[PDB]
Amino acid sequence: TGRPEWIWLALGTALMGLGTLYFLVKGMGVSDPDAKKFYAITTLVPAIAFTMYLSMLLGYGLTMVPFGGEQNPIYWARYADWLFTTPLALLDLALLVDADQGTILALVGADGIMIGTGLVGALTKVYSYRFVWWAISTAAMLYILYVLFFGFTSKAESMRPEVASTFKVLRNVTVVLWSAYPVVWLIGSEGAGIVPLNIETLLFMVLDVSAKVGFGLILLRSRAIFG
Amino acid sequence: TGRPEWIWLALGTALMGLGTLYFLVKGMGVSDPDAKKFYAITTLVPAIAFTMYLSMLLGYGLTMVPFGGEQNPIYWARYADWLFTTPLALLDLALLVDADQGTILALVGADGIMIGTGLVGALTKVYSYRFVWWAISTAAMLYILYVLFFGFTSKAESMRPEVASTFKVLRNVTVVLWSAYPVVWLIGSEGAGIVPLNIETLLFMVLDVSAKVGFGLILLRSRAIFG
Amino acid sequence: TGRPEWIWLALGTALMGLGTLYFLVKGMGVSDPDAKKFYAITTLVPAIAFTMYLSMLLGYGLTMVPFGGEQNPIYWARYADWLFTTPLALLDLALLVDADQGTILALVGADGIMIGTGLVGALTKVYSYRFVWWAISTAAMLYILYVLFFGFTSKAESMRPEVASTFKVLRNVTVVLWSAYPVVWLIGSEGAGIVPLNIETLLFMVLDVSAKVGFGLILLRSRAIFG
Ligand SMILES: CC(C)CCC[C@@H](C)CCC[C@@H](C)CCC[C@@H](C)CCOC[C@@H](CO[C@H]1O[C@H](CO)[C@@H](O)[C@H](O)[C@H]1O[C@H]1O[C@H](CO[C@@H]2O[C@H](CO)[C@H](O)[C@H](OS(=O)(=O)O)[C@H]2O)[C@@H](O)[C@H](O)[C@@H]1O)OCC[C@H](C)CCC[C@H](C)CCC[C@H](C)CCCC(C)C
Ligand SMILES: CC(C)CCC[C@@H](C)CCC[C@@H](C)CCC[C@@H](C)CCOC[C@@H](CO[C@H]1O[C@H](CO)[C@@H](O)[C@H](O)[C@H]1O[C@H]1O[C@H](CO[C@@H]2O[C@H](CO)[C@H](O)[C@H](OS(=O)(=O)O)[C@H]2O)[C@@H](O)[C@H](O)[C@@H]1O)OCC[C@H](C)CCC[C@H](C)CCC[C@H](C)CCCC(C)C
Ligand SMILES: CC(C)CCC[C@@H](C)CCC[C@@H](C)CCC[C@@H](C)CCOC[C@@H](CO[C@H]1O[C@H](CO)[C@@H](O)[C@H](O)[C@H]1O[C@H]1O[C@H](CO[C@@H]2O[C@H](CO)[C@H](O)[C@H](OS(=O)(=O)O)[C@H]2O)[C@@H](O)[C@H](O)[C@@H]1O)OCC[C@H](C)CCC[C@H](C)CCC[C@H](C)CCCC(C)C
Ligand SMILES: *C\C=C(C)/C=C/C=C(C)/C=C/C1=C(C)CCCC1(C)C
Ligand SMILES: *C\C=C(C)/C=C/C=C(C)/C=C/C1=C(C)CCCC1(C)C
Ligand SMILES: *C\C=C(C)/C=C/C=C(C)/C=C/C1=C(C)CCCC1(C)C
Ligand SMILES: CCCCCCCCS[C@@H]1O[C@H](CO)[C@@H](O)[C@H](O)[C@H]1O
Ligand SMILES: CCCCCCCCS[C@@H]1O[C@H](CO)[C@@H](O)[C@H](O)[C@H]1O
Ligand SMILES: CCCCCCCCS[C@@H]1O[C@H](CO)[C@@H](O)[C@H](O)[C@H]1O
Repeated sequence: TGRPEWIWLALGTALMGLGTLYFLVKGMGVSDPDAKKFYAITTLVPAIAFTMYLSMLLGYGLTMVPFGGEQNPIYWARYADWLFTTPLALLDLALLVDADQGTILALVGADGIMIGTGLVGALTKVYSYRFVWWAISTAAMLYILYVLFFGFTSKAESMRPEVASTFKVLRNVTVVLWSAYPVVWLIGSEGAGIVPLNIETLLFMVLDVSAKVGFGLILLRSRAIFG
Repeated sequence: TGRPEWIWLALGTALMGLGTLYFLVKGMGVSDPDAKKFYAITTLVPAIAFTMYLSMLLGYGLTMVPFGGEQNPIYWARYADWLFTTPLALLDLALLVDADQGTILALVGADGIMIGTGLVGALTKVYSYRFVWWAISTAAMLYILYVLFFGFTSKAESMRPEVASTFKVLRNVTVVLWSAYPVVWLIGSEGAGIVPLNIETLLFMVLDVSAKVGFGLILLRSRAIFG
Repeated sequence: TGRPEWIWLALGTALMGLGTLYFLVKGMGVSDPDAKKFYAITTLVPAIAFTMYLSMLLGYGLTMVPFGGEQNPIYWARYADWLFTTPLALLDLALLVDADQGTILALVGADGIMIGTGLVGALTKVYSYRFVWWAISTAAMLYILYVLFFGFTSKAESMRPEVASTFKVLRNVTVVLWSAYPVVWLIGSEGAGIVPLNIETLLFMVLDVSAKVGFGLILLRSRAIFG
């Protein structure tokens, strides 16, 4: 406890945790080699989100950064979580659409830069600089979203209707959800202090649980994952 | 020198080093594309263990963590070593058994969580919390071992007898050896101080050399690695 | 500004940045699945070099290390950059030559050790030790270069002449360029202070831009990347 946002963290820890248990149980005895990958990728996302949120609740994933003439509390664990989970979500989309290795590598590369560059931004002591990294990170994201919206859709159009429509849903959700992140970051205590850490944490929480549990639900409950 | 455990560290450095030289020399001119992978994975394990142990001997891989109302010496390099070496050992087992990519990804994912979560546990300042991470890490391990014992055996049963029996041996050794780690950690200066750092280091040393040099010996000296 | 080497850093940031824009634009609408990988790998190298150089210019990728009875400025970001970019360059060479997965894994493994071990060397407080890690790192490099010069050439000899000769060029450039790194490091402020940080930074700059932009140019402007 202590920190006023501890509650959104513990709630997030709980949801990632149960979300994992459920996906695990649901994938129990699934032999389809293709479904397995989908289950392994999707189940690993919340499992990681769980460990990271718990680190924020317990205090480990929290550090202090001086900028703006003050010591600001920065949750680095969010980045460590995203670093490993965004690529997996990208893999799910790639497997569903049967993307070229070349484009998978670019997206993954684009993603690592986005999170890494975003983490650098969060830990920068010169207020003004935080926004530069936020722009480099956001540009990287637009590149990923641009390719997922156009390139992948075109790819999904060659799969059977169940796959095509499930991808469309997953596609619309990732574009909307992902674009919300740089916004919250910009208005939260890491960029402009237009919003308090308390709210900043609640937003990322809902944004995080939707992207990892919801996304998993949408995909795993469709037949789209079966060869 | 200095630290009373320097000797187990230097001895470990020596053994990882010679273990690498030997595996390297032994793999010299091997054309079998399958044997090569086995040699590349197995030879890389001690090569990494070498660099990490040397970092502990020289002092770099040693840090201090306050918990229990004291500054405890923590060898983080052990974790950095394990982070990269456990996945490789898992790859060896997977290649021997011809595991599904989906299960390879889950194990690797399970493994990163195990070591990462274990490293977080080692660096936590709130004594009580160290044990929580130890449980999350140990649960992750049981998942890996459960899948390697049942899932893989079943897989090996479809390979020729040389492969089947070599896997059985490797399987029995990893289960026994791996389960020893969380125990040493629990009774060592990182959990309950039932045992001194001096002994704690000697145990991990023997546990480490057996798992990386011994395991490599067992596998590399069998015909099991040949297509 | 401030640091006397800021200029070589900003110039490097600019060149990596433009080098990326150009490779991106050049790869615009390329359908050849093989060419795409080549473009994705090659374009990602400078994109990462860009983010890292910018971190050095802005000051983030700069830290201070005490050794020799003084606080020496150490640019860790160089290592973080190399950690991700050398493996990619290795992948390009591997794809051009169609290397065995086993050898790809060994080189990548050899490379991570080289950079990691080199980073450890840069951050070591005991002057004398810095040179030990420099030797372990350099040995790792010789292993990579030895395999790229002999093993790969032999491999390229089985491809069509355009591929064979482009590889020869790329091969000669990586051997010469890569061997220059441990030298600059040895004579620069990180090893023997025979050369000032100012020059040390200018050399790595030219060495870096040549290896990432030049290399990319040579490869991407040849037909060698087409199946
Ligand atoms: C697997 C996955 C896909 C990839 C994951 C990336 C991961 C593996 C690696 C990163 C690389 C690593 C090997 C390099 C680490 C070296 C290590 C020694 C340095 C670590 O520090 C870097 C951290 C920053 O730490 C900072 O935050 C903490 C917590 O808040 C602080 O405690 C710490 O001090 C901070 O350090 C920064 O500030 C220091 C400031 O010190 C002093 O501070 C005072 C005021 O307090 C004054 O300002 C002083 O100034 S003065 O008075 O002296 O003048 C000032 O000195 C600095 O000294 C430090 O240097 C530092 O700025 O951040 C890590 C950031 C990220 C992870 C790195 C960049 C990653 C890049 C974007 C990745 C692209 C990867 C992509 C995935 C490619 C995939 C390719 C495939 C193969 C295809
Ligand atoms: C490639 C491989 C498979 C993956 C490898 C993972 C690797 C790449 C990445 C980790 C991610 C990275 C990008 C984020 C780094 C950000 C960086 C700025 C922070 C680094 O710190 C994190 C370290 C902890 O450092 C701590 O230990 C050192 C050494 O002992 C200390 O010097 C340092 O200070 C410590 O920092 C902790 O404590 C700080 C405390 O500061 C103050 O301390 C005082 C007392 O001393 C008081 O307690 C103060 O309190 S108060 O008074 O102010 O109130 C207190 O503030 C904190 O401030 C710090 O925040 C911190 O708690 O640990 C890193 C841990 C691990 C590596 C991260 C979690 C990883 C997760 C389990 C990985 C799953 C990966 C799996 C492999 C997925 C694979 C997916 C595939 C694609 C399929
Ligand atoms: C994805 C890619 C391919 C792989 C990338 C590797 C990356 C993911 C992971 C590294 C692993 C990580 C999980 C472990 C991190 C734990 C963390 C808590 C520790 C981090 O510290 C390690 C840093 C060093 O930080 C140091 O530099 C900064 C900046 O300058 C300092 O601020 C910091 O303090 C430094 O810490 C060192 O010094 C400390 C000293 O403290 C005190 O200092 C005073 C003087 O100032 C006195 O000397 C004190 O002495 S005394 O008085 O008390 O007696 C002294 O205590 C120490 O306490 C610290 O312990 C430390 O020495 O470095 C990270 C180095 C590298 C990245 C790790 C080794 C990596 C290895 C070679 C990798 C092989 C990988 C290969 C790629 C395999 C691929 C396999 C495939 C699956 C096939
Ligand atoms: C954990 C699940 C998901 C879907 C995480 C997504 C995170 C992002 C898209 C983060 C993007 C960032 C940008 C674009 C710039 C500001 C820094 C961020 C890392 C928050
Ligand atoms: C380097 C070679 C091997 C086989 C290393 C294995 C390490 C483990 C199985 C470590 C497990 C841990 C657990 C289960 C919980 C406590 C923290 C540890 C990381 C020690
Ligand atoms: C970013 C582009 C390239 C080609 C980087 C190459 C870097 C090296 C070959 C670095 C080698 C090192 C050695 C051999 C020993 C000293 C420490 C270094 C990391 C500089
Ligand atoms: C704390 C560790 C959490 C690890 C989570 C791993 C995600 C595992 S998904 C699981 O993977 C199996 C392969 O092993 C498939 O056969 C199953 O169908 C699938 O559901
Ligand atoms: C310090 C750097 C240590 C690097 C260790 C790399 C392990 C290399 S194993 C070696 O890989 C070759 C492919 O290159 C195979 O052809 C050989 O049969 C096999 O034995
Ligand atoms: C800041 C983020 C920078 C990201 C850089 C990614 C490198 C992308 S190369 C690009 O990849 C496409 C697949 O997506 C191929 O179809 C194109 O032919 C090729 O040119």
